[PDB]
Amino acid sequence: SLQDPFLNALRRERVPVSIWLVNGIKLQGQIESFDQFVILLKNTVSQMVYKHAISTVVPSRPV
Amino acid sequence: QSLQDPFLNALRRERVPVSIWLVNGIKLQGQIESFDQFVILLKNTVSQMVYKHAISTVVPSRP
Amino acid sequence: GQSLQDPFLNALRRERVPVSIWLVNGIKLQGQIESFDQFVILLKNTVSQMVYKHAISTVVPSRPV
Amino acid sequence: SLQDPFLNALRRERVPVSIWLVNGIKLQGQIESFDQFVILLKNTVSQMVYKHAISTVVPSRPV
Amino acid sequence: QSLQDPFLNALRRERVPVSIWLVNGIKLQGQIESFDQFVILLKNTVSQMVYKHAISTVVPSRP
Amino acid sequence: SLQDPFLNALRRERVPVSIWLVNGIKLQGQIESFDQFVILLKNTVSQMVYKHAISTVVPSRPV
Repeated sequence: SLQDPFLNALRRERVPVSIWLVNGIKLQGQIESFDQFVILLKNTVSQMVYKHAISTVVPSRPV
Repeated sequence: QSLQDPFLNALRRERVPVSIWLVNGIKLQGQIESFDQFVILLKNTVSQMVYKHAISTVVPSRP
Repeated sequence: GQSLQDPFLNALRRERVPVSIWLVNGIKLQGQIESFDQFVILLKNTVSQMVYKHAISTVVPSRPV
Repeated sequence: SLQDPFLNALRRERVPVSIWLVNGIKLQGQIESFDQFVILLKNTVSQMVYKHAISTVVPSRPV
Repeated sequence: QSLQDPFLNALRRERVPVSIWLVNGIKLQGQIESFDQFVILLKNTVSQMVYKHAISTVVPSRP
Repeated sequence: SLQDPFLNALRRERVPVSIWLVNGIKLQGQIESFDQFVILLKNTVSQMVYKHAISTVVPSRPV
């Protein structure tokens, strides 16, 4: 798995990401947590995003 | 299972109202009655069955 | 895993409750649940049509069961 | 499996069906053949349809 | 297995031009070079990898 | 099976790719790495792309 170190680094370092969804909508926030199926995106509000609904995870700055 | 399950369980036991957004953009509302590997039973006017595969985000109305 | 789908659909079926089945594309199907398996739901209306679970967003009863 | 007898009888009896796609498009034709993942829709032209792209299979007449 | 494989193989061996419609409505064109459980390699000006999960229909330019 | 040699060939040769998403948005960059579920695409930043959201991976130069 490359997924787990990619997300885990962005979570340890508290990097602001943009999570684009498969319908077009972008979301922005810090990655509070994740597991095999979902990512907890902690923003103004902490929301759970299903990976199946995600197209790409983009760090706002080069880490 | 180690983020998704306790997130959805905390919501279910505390009976917190949630916004469940589908991938097609619609926003369902209500309280989580129960959930398994595939579906979430969401209760409001009736108990409706929502397939996880059709959900983008789950948004708790309080932390 | 199965625990919940089968009892939920069976309750509607046995009680012949009219359901709205919403598709992920926003189209809404209507009718009675005639049967189901792991992947499909047969929805009886003017005809018995086969609906793929993968294309279903929500199953919504018409009356509070 | 309920799927196999449903499709098999529409094929044996050569019933014209109106398959539906998860994007909106409807296809019409007879079911020439199928397996676990695809259905062969025989029309003016034969085309293989992936089930994952199908929402519903609707017979044009009550069989 | 038994419909999808020999269909995509007869297309590959006979080098028949096909139309691969995606679920988003785009029509890719070209010849099947190879395929496994998940992807189809479609050759035209280059060889592009098309994920089956994103395909609605495969339409051969001849029977 | 075919994915790996395809992506590895693009990666090793550092061939720029267009990755089309199922929503029709096109991403661009180099392939850094990939696992069973994701492709790390390096452009201005290293972004993680979910395979489930990809329709087609397209090279810019014929291999």
